[PDB]
Amino acid sequence: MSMLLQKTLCIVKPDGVRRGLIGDVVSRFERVGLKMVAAKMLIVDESLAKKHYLYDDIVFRHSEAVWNSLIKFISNSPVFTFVVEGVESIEVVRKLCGATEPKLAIPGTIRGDFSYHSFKYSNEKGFSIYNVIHASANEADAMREIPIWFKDNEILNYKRDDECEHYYC
Amino acid sequence: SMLLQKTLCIVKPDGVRRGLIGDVVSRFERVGLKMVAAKMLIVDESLAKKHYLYDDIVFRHSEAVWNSLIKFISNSPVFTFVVEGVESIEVVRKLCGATEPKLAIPGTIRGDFSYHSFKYSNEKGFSIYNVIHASANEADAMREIPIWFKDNEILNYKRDDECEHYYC
Amino acid sequence: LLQKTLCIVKPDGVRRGLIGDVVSRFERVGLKMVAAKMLIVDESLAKKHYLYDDIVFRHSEAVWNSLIKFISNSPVFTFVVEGVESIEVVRKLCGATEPKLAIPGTIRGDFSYHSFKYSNEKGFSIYNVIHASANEADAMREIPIWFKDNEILNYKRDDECEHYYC
Amino acid sequence: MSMLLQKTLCIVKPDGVRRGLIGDVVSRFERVGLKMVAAKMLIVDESLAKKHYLYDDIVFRHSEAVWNSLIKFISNSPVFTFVVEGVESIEVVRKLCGATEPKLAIPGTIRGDFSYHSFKYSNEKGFSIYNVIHASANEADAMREIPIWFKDNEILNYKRDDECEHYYC
Amino acid sequence: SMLLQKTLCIVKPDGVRRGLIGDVVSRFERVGLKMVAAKMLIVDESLAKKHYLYDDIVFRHSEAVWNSLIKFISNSPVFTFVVEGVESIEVVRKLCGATEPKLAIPGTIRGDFSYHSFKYSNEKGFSIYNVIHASANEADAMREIPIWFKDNEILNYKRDDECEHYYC
Amino acid sequence: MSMLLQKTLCIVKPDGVRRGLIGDVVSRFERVGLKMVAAKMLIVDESLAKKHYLYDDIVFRHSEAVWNSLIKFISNSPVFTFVVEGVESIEVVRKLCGATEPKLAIPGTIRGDFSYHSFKYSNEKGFSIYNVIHASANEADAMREIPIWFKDNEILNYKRDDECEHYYC
Repeated sequence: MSMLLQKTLCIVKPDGVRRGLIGDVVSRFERVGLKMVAAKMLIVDESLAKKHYLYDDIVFRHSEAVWNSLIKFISNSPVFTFVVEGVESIEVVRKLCGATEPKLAIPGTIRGDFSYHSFKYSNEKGFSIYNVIHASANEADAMREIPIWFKDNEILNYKRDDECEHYYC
Repeated sequence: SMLLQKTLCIVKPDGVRRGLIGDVVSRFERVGLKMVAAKMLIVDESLAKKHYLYDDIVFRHSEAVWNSLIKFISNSPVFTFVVEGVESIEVVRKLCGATEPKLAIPGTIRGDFSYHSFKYSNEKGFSIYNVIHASANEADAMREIPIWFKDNEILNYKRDDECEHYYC
Repeated sequence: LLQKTLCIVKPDGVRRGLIGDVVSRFERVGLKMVAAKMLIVDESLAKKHYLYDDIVFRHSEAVWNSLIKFISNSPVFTFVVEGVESIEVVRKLCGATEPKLAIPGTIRGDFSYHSFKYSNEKGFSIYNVIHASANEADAMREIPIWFKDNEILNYKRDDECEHYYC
Repeated sequence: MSMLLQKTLCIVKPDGVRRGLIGDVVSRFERVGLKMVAAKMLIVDESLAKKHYLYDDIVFRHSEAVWNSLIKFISNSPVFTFVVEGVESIEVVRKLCGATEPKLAIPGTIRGDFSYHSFKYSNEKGFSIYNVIHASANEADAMREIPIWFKDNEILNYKRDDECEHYYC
Repeated sequence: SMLLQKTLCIVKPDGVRRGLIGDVVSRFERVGLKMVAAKMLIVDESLAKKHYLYDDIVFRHSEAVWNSLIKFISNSPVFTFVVEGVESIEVVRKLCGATEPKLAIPGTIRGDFSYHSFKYSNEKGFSIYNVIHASANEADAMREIPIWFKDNEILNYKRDDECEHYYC
Repeated sequence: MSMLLQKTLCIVKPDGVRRGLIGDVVSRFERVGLKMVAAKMLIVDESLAKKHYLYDDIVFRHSEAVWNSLIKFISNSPVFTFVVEGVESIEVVRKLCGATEPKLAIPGTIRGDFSYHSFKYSNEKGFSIYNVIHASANEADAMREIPIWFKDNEILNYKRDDECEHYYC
């Protein structure tokens, strides 16, 4: 009904997966009242990694080296990918993940509570930052990212028992 | 000490119906604040209208805002309790986080357990459902507490960690 | 099959800041809180909850006295829990009366540990965090002692359909 | 590879999903060291339900009414299905779940902590037990159940960071 | 009182390398047991051979089990600590759960944090990795404690909840 | 060995110890990925307290009254002292601990989650602030503080199983 209802793509990254953090992550979203409407576990291949992190954009905004480092992090590695639905969910999910850099991420956030290392370190070592989770940055990103990971028939429609407390009935 | 305060907290109908009473109380016990009063009740219209004063809310907000506050809590279960400690009113405000769940910082009661927005609540014609009420300030705590609790329902006892918070 | 059962966070529970922890255990399995109040128990009220004639027969005057001394003039948190066969379920979540023996996972097993041998030696009651009504009759007796009829709430938890079925 | 290494099929049932318990459930398994090797969320149609709850198995072990109840409970309702890998994982998963009947499930298990209602009440009402989770009862069930929910390419091969502590290295 | 006991605990190298020290300590603090000593160290071969005595282990089990225990803890990090309480030895055994993680009941340390079996450990030629060690009985605690701690490393102090466990 | 790897001294103060908070505190550090590399529990004698809180250092930054109240809080009382290693750990530990004053300390942090009282109240009562934990303020304090509590051979070298997610491999 309302235009404020959004879906956002979330990925528990390989660092997160290998550390056994998928549950901890999902609970955070379930706990505030956000609804999981799709989920899959997969090994990401190069091709899919290249659709998710677009060369043209990442190179425009950062560098080819940053893009290489994102691709190497995620390619041929396991991820847990899911879609979260709710009132202004893109913004709220950004709020819950915390700052991109775990060193700066505030305690209480996913990144703040589960990771700590710094961009300065990751740049020195020539790796991407390992910051547990990806979340669609904004509306245009979510509209692009979701269909890359999910077919339309993998987006589920149902009611959480607490729906009336979040959407009103 | 003049610094010792009591504040009134209410787990609102949304927190109750969601089974969050325990979760909320633990947040306060865990920092070292003391529960000195508690009761559970269905709030009647008349009690609702005393907690949320028409003249106050209207002035600071509007009639639609007051009405939706009354509609939310009236004929609905709440868990009401009083908390004591050093500058407790402020501390409690800090633990609850911002009025608007969308903005409440993770780590806060509202940030961890709710998420929706004033923008959404204004569109649908409902109050924000933000889990908990806490007295915004001292004059409010003094007015609100006697509304929910008789003087003989406020407890005096020592928490075992009292020497760590009040000193001994 | 729907039942109400009387629970009390005892003064050790209250003084250690465990009210929330205890309440959460019940809310988490799906049980509904339908009454709550906090108070200082006076001897008068303590002697009604722990009946002399009952406890003396079943244990002794010393034991009854220790019970009375434990709660008299101390803070408790009392609440009523509702659900399908809740009395037995609450018993299960509390664990054995004796913390030493209570199984991890249970309220008593997780939050306390001392033994009956120790309490007999010191002349104190067992401090085991929580009271829960032992059976149907004890609850029908206990609830009215702590709560008036109008203090017992009727409402729907949002997860009700998962427990009572709708 | 040891013959003791097993995969088992788990489902967070519609009651668990509607209650926002997915994360809580997964965490319990990640926390002991079991490894998630596949996951998906879907609305279960009747035919998939009838593949998972086989008419002949359920009517042998129980009754036709119970089969219908099992089907009515999961059909047209969301589930989160995943596969767990580890040393003797089928037994371990069953221990983690606790007794089929939540009323009897020991505190500390998934069913013990997150549900409480009984068969007596389930029978009286005409509904299946709402017991949060399904886990494969034994090796033969796990072998049958997995390909029902997952294709071979959706089962993942990776190493958890704590692997050495569970499998040895 | 002769019911008051001290017991020796060790977060084994699997628990240390997995970051479980805090998780384990909390389980003990939460029930009311008191931490009265703590040290972290790399266990040298010689100290390992004092904690797991050849004669005891070979008699009950085998030389192969003993070797495996020594290889598990030698030149590896551990967190050792001593817990005090009313019948603490028994209570600590209960909180740890069964020696074999596969059988360890959920709610226990070993039941919540580990899961593999003796069958597997025996097949692979390794010690069971079961997170924690605790003295099995009073004789063992009396033996094991002075092996890890000097008398002056055992602390005398009051927990704030003392009166709920020891009485006052 | 990147120069960004740091060691920092932490102390659960007598308030945290007497309250049974040691476990909860250590967990916050382990959970983000920081490594414990030293630990001991001891009764602090007056002499040790004066080495740790330096008269001249504390007098010029606060006052004499404050130094006295720091000495009295810690002397002849139990502490649990430990060393944390990780990338830029000094800053990270300070982020996790929160503001010196519990009243202001933000929720999600050790101090904001476990204490609450104020500098106004502590000054008024004549006592130190009771704030659960001490962490080294900077590289220099850390360098000075560690050897006061630990001898060189009490600092341990080993790998956390998640090391590659934090340090890379």
